[PDB]
Amino acid sequence: MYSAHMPAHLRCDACRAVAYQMWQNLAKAETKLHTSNSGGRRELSELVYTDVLDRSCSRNWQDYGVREVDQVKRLTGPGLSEGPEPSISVMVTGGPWPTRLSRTCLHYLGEFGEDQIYEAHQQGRGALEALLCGGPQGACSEKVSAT
Repeated sequence: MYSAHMPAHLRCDACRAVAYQMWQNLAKAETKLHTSNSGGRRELSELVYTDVLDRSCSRNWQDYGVREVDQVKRLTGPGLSEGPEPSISVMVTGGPWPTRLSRTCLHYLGEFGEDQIYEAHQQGRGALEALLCGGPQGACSEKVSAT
């Protein structure tokens, strides 16, 4: 409970949480600023998408928490369920989790860059998640790379 790092089994969940909140914050800014709809997209200027992304990591992360599911700890919250869940779940929020999620969020900005993240956002929520979390070495990779 003392580490500021995200536990290893939770890195995929954390990555999906970050991708979801980056997408939400950019979409809300496109709406708030009445961004023009040209060519099927609403495109923020570079200063604005950079500011929105950089500040998204400073959000209140009290909507994410840790629960036990089939005897293993998992992180959940907005965006991490494909639909509503049939059964109640009890999760613990706060404590170390906001510091851990904000750290993960800020490090993804530096790893991929705001320009590249915004371009993936324009292709959709799924493309943003694929950029940050997918492919042979992402936190959500489904490939057992040969070693």
